[PDB]
Amino acid sequence: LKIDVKTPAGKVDGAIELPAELFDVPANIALMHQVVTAQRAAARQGTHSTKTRGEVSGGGRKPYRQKGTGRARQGSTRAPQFTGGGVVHGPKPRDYSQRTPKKMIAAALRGALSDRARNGRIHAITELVEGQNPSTKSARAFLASLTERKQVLVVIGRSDEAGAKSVRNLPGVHILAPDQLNTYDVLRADDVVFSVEALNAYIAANT
Amino acid sequence: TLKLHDLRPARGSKIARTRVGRGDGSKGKTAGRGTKGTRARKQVPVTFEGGQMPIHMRLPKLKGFRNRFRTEYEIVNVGDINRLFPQGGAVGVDDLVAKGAVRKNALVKVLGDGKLTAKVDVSAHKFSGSARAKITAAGGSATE
Amino acid sequence: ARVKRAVNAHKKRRSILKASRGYRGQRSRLYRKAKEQQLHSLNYAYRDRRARKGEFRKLWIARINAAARLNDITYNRLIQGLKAAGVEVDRKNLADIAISDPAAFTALVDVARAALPEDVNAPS
Amino acid sequence: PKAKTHSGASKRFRRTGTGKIVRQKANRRHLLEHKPSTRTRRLDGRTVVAANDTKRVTSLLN
RNA sequence: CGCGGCACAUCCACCUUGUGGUGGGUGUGGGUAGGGGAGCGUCCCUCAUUCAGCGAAGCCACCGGGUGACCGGUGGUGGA
RNA sequence: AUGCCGUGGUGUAAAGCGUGGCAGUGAGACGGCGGGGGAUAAGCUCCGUACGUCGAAAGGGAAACAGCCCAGAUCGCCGGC
RNA sequence: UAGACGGUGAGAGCCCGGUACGCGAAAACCCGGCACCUGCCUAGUAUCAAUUCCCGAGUAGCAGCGGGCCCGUGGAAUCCGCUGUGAAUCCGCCGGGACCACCCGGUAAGCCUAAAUACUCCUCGAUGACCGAUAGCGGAUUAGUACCGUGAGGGAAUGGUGAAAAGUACCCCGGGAGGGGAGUGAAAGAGUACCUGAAACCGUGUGCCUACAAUCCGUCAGAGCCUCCUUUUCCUCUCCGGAGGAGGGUGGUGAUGGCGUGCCUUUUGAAGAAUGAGCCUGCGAGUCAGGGACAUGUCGCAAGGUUAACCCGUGUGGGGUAGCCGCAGCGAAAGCGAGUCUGAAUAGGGCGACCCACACGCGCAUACGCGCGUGUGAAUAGUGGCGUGUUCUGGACCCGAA
Ligand SMILES: [Mg+2]
Ligand SMILES: [Mg+2]
Ligand SMILES: [Mg+2]
Ligand SMILES: [Mg+2]
Ligand SMILES: [Mg+2]
Ligand SMILES: [Mg+2]
Ligand SMILES: [Mg+2]
Ligand SMILES: [Mg+2]
Ligand SMILES: [Mg+2]
Ligand SMILES: [Mg+2]
Ligand SMILES: [Mg+2]
Ligand SMILES: [Mg+2]
Ligand SMILES: [Mg+2]
Ligand SMILES: [Mg+2]
Ligand SMILES: [Mg+2]
Ligand SMILES: [Mg+2]
Ligand SMILES: [Mg+2]
Ligand SMILES: [Mg+2]
Ligand SMILES: [Mg+2]
Ligand SMILES: [Mg+2]
Ligand SMILES: [Mg+2]
Ligand SMILES: [Mg+2]
Ligand SMILES: [Mg+2]
Ligand SMILES: [Mg+2]
Ligand SMILES: [Mg+2]
Ligand SMILES: [Mg+2]
Ligand SMILES: [Mg+2]
Ligand SMILES: [Mg+2]
Ligand SMILES: [Mg+2]
Ligand SMILES: [Mg+2]
Ligand SMILES: [Mg+2]
Ligand SMILES: [Mg+2]
Ligand SMILES: [Mg+2]
Ligand SMILES: [Mg+2]
Ligand SMILES: [Mg+2]
Ligand SMILES: [Mg+2]
Ligand SMILES: [Mg+2]
Ligand SMILES: [Mg+2]
Ligand SMILES: [Mg+2]
Ligand SMILES: [Mg+2]
Ligand SMILES: [Mg+2]
Ligand SMILES: [Mg+2]
Ligand SMILES: [Mg+2]
Ligand SMILES: [Mg+2]
Ligand SMILES: [Mg+2]
Ligand SMILES: [Mg+2]
Ligand SMILES: [Mg+2]
Ligand SMILES: [Mg+2]
Ligand SMILES: [Mg+2]
Ligand SMILES: [Mg+2]
Ligand SMILES: [Mg+2]
Ligand SMILES: [Mg+2]
Ligand SMILES: [Mg+2]
Ligand SMILES: [Mg+2]
Ligand SMILES: [Mg+2]
Ligand SMILES: [Mg+2]
Ligand SMILES: [Mg+2]
Ligand SMILES: [Mg+2]
Ligand SMILES: [Mg+2]
Ligand SMILES: [Mg+2]
Ligand SMILES: [Mg+2]
Ligand SMILES: [Mg+2]
Ligand SMILES: [Mg+2]
Ligand SMILES: [Mg+2]
Ligand SMILES: [Mg+2]
Repeated sequence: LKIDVKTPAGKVDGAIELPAELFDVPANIALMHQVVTAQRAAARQGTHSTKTRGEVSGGGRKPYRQKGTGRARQGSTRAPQFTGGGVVHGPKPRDYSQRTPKKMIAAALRGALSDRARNGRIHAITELVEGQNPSTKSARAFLASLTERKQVLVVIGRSDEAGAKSVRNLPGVHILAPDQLNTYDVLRADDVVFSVEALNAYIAANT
Repeated sequence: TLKLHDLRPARGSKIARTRVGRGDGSKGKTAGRGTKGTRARKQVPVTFEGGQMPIHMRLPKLKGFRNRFRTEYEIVNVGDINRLFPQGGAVGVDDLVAKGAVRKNALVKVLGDGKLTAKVDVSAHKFSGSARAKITAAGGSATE
Repeated sequence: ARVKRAVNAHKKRRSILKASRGYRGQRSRLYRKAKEQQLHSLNYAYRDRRARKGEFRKLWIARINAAARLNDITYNRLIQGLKAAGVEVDRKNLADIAISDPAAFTALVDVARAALPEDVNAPS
Repeated sequence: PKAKTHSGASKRFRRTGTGKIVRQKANRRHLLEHKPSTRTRRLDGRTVVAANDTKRVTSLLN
C-alpha cells in the first residue's frame, strides 16, 4: 500500500500511496482468463485462405460422357475428390476479435496489478538513467538492483524518450505507456516498474 | 504471484465440440439424420406444412390498422416517486432521467399505482386521473 | 493448420498387422483384409471362452462314465450315489482320480453304491 | 445478415404482456345467414395458440 | 447359484455432512435409427519447466502396460 | 365370458403428468386368435387384438433354418443346479 | 540508441552482409518560397416612387401507354422516357402522397466545383497460432511450355549428393553397361539411378507342417518337432561351461478333435446367385460470416446493462449516448391507465396486475383468518460478453444428370 521511490545509484526520494480501490481488488481468475484470451485473439492477423472448387483454375466443362464408359461420373475436373481440386470447408480470411465489455477489461487489469501489489512486486523509480543520452549498461544495472527475475514490465511515460531507449534491447523487458496497461503484459512479467510520473498518471485517470 | 499458466476458465464455461460424422463410436455415418428423404440432404422450410393450407394461411388476419401518428408516453408510477424521492421536493422530467425511472427525450406520464406519502411537486406531461388524487392528498401539486 | 494424417493413421494399422501374424493368404499382409479377420477372431474367442466351460465338462463326464463301467456302475447312478452320500467332489477332480489313482475311484464307487436306495425304480 | 420475419404470420399473430400468442378464429368472414348466433359468438374474440403449434409460430414471428 | 473385477442408479451412515470424496446394503448394465455424458491421438500458438551432434523427429524390431481409443521402456537405422 | 370408465384398500424405485432443448420413424415381416375380399386357394390381400418374437436379440433346442419352443450376452473361471 | 532477420562445417548481439542511429545528390523529375510575367478593379452609393419591361419554351401543366420509387395501376402524389395538346414572368409558377381552400417552404426548364468514398496490373517497406512439392498459383522444374483440338479453347508431369566435388586416380572381369579390390569423406548403412527410405509387390537362404483329402481359411482343445533360456544329479575335464539326460518356462510351427454362412450399403429380411470394392501409400465430406433467431452452460455489472460509426494511441488500450433491450399494460384505434376492451350494465367474460410462512393495532369471527401500519427485512430481474445444441440468408455436409 506504500511504495518508496528509488533513484539510480542512490536511495529513497519519497513515497507514493497506492489507493485501495485500484490496487487491492480480489483477483478474479475466471475474469482474467476471458480478457487474456480476448487480447491474444485480437492479435491473430487472420490472413489464411484456400480456394474452393469454383475458384481453382479450369474445370468448366463436364470432362467426358456419363454413360457407357464403366468409369465413375465426375462432373468437373476440379472436384474436391480429385488431386488439384478445391478445398472443401477450408480456411477463409477471418477477424478473430471479441467484444469484451469495458467493465470486464478494466477489472481484470486491476486484479492483475493487485496481485502484484500484494506480493511486493510493484516498484517505483524516478527515472532509468540520470542523463539525457541513453545508456543500456547503466539502466541494466539499475533494474538488477531492484529485481533479480527474468520478466520485467517497465511503465514509463511517452515523453521520456531517453529512458525508453535504454531498455529496448534487453532480454525480458517489455515497455509500454501508462494508458496502455493491459492484463496480458502485467501477468507475463514477474515485476512491474512504474516511473513516478507514470504511476501518478494511472491513478489520476481512475480518480 | 498469478502468472499466465495459472489462468483457467470457470467449470462448465468451455465444453468441447461434438464433431459429427467421424466414426461409429460417436455420431456415425448418417451424422444424426438417418433418413433417405428430404431431411437426408436438404432443409425443409418452416412455412411448409406438407401441401395442406398452413397455419399462416388458414387463419384470418388481425383486425384494424396501426396508427401512423400515435404519440407514446413513457410511464412513471407515483409509487416510485415515493421510493426514489423520500424527502419530497420539485420533481421534473429531467430529475427522473438521472434517477433512472424513465428514458431520455420522451414525454413522461405519471400514473397512480402505489402509496405516496412524500410531499412531491411533480411536473410531467399528461397526468393520470388517479395520479392527481394521490399527489394532492399528500399536499403536493401536479402541473403540466 | 494443415495436418498430415500418416503419423496418426499408422498407429492402428501396426496393431492389426501384428495381431495377424500367422494368417494365410491376404490376411497377414493387408490392413483391410486383416481387420475383417480380427473382427471374427475376437468374436470366436469370446464365443469359445464361454463354450469351453461345457467342452471340458463334456470330457470329464466321458471319463467318469468310462471308469464307472469298469466298476459295473453307470454314470447315471454314480452321481445319484454321491449326492446322497454327501460327497461334493466336482467332475474335474472326479475325472482326474480315475486316471491318476484308479484305486481311489473304486472306493468312491463303493460309497456311491452303498448310499443309494435299494429299489432305484420304486417311487420315492 | 439479418433475419427476416414472415409477413403473413406478423399479420395473423401477436403477443400479450406475459408472452402468450393470440390469434383470431376462422369460419366468420362470410356465409353468415345459416349460422346460428351461438356459433358466430363462439368464433368471436381471440384465442391462445395450441401447445402443438406454439413452437412453429414462434420461429415465424422472430 | 458360487468366487473375484468393472460401471451406473438409488438408499443409508461420515468428512468443508453434495463445489465433492470415503464406507456399506439393495437394484441394474443385449441393442439399430437417434438422444445424453466422459475421453484418446495428430498438428499449430502463448506461459512455465525440462531433454537434444554424449544423436531430436521419422522408421523397424523386441519386451511390457491400461476399462477402450491407445501408451511406456530397451535396442537398431537415422542426422535437427 | 372378456374388455372399458369411476372409486376405496393393498402391493410396486427407475411408473405417470405439465413445460422447454434435440430427435428419429411415418414401405414392415411372420406366428397365435377373431373377421372382410378370394373358390373359405395361397409364404395371397386388407383389418382388429396392455397378443408374441423379429426388426434392433447373441446363447440352447427344432438335421440345416429373421419370425417357432426355452431364455434376455457387464467381464473373468479347466466350479455346481 | 545495435538481443530485427539471414549467412558461415550444428542454437552467433561480440565471425560476415547488416540492424539502432547518423551522414550522402552532378543531373533529371516532383513539391514549395520569391521575382519576372499574366489578369482583374479604380465609379458608384443611399433614399423614394410603384405605371411599365425581364427573371432560361415546343419547356412546365394536362391527357394516352409504359419505366422506377416501400408502393405489382391501385384513391396514387414526387421523379424519368415516347405521342398529342400546349401556357404564363411575380396578383407568375412548382412542391408539402388523389383533390379543393387557407397556410408554410422554394424559385424549374443554362453551366462549372476541392475534401470525406471505391479500386491495385504495378513500385518500395513490412507481416502471418497461412501452404511446404498429390499442398501453396495451372505454373518452385522447357509453364500458359510439351501435348490434345481445324478453330474458339482445353492444359499437364518433373525440386533435396555432400560442409567442400574432394564425382572414385590406378590395377582387375567385361565389346560396353555394370561390378570387385584400392582411394576420397565423419558417413558410399551419401556414388550424379544420389538425404530419411514405409507399404503394396518380387526373390534367396533356413526351422516346422504339407502328396487318402472337401478347408469364409479363423478360433478353442492339442500331441510331436525346432530354437533359446533356467531349478535340478551327474561329467568333477570343475574355476568354468550347458557335454549329455530327466523337469519347467519364452518364441516358431500345428498332426488331430469341436464350433464357425466374408466386410459394406440398402432392406420386412442377404454369406448371399441384390449393390460397391484387384492391392498398398497419399488425398477426399455439418465449415464460415452476421451486436442475426430460439434455448441453455458460464462470467461481468445490476433497476439498470451495452455501445455502433468514429476519434486518440507503437497493440490487444483509452474516449465516444446516437441507438437497442429492460422499465405497465389493455384496445382496431382516438384514448384511458393497475387497469383496460366488449356492453345499456355497479352483469359475465378475454388479456394484464396483485406475497400474510411471521408479531401489530384492529369492525368482526370457534379457530384459520377478511382487513391494515411496520419489519421477521415474504423473493424477485434484466442486460451485455464467451462456449455449446439447433435454426435463418448465402454453394451450406460432400459427390452426380439429361
Ligand atoms: Mg468455373
Ligand atoms: Mg454442370
Ligand atoms: Mg490446388
Ligand atoms: Mg473499446
Ligand atoms: Mg462406415
Ligand atoms: Mg426422416
Ligand atoms: Mg425409407
Ligand atoms: Mg445412405
Ligand atoms: Mg390441394
Ligand atoms: Mg497358422
Ligand atoms: Mg454353463
Ligand atoms: Mg366483414
Ligand atoms: Mg347472425
Ligand atoms: Mg442383460
Ligand atoms: Mg447398452
Ligand atoms: Mg446410435
Ligand atoms: Mg558426428
Ligand atoms: Mg548411433
Ligand atoms: Mg513435427
Ligand atoms: Mg512404441
Ligand atoms: Mg528410442
Ligand atoms: Mg530413435
Ligand atoms: Mg419432450
Ligand atoms: Mg406416407
Ligand atoms: Mg404406410
Ligand atoms: Mg399392418
Ligand atoms: Mg385367419
Ligand atoms: Mg404378406
Ligand atoms: Mg430398418
Ligand atoms: Mg436367436
Ligand atoms: Mg424386444
Ligand atoms: Mg437359434
Ligand atoms: Mg445346430
Ligand atoms: Mg444335473
Ligand atoms: Mg539470429
Ligand atoms: Mg564463420
Ligand atoms: Mg410501375
Ligand atoms: Mg397535403
Ligand atoms: Mg438558377
Ligand atoms: Mg428560373
Ligand atoms: Mg456537374
Ligand atoms: Mg470528390
Ligand atoms: Mg493502398
Ligand atoms: Mg510486395
Ligand atoms: Mg503443384
Ligand atoms: Mg516429400
Ligand atoms: Mg496445332
Ligand atoms: Mg570402382
Ligand atoms: Mg570400398
Ligand atoms: Mg579415412
Ligand atoms: Mg550416416
Ligand atoms: Mg531409386
Ligand atoms: Mg537413398
Ligand atoms: Mg498323408
Ligand atoms: Mg461334409
Ligand atoms: Mg481345425
Ligand atoms: Mg425386396
Ligand atoms: Mg456379392
Ligand atoms: Mg458367390
Ligand atoms: Mg440396385
Ligand atoms: Mg465389382
Ligand atoms: Mg399493443
Ligand atoms: Mg360483438
Ligand atoms: Mg374485468
Ligand atoms: Mg446473468
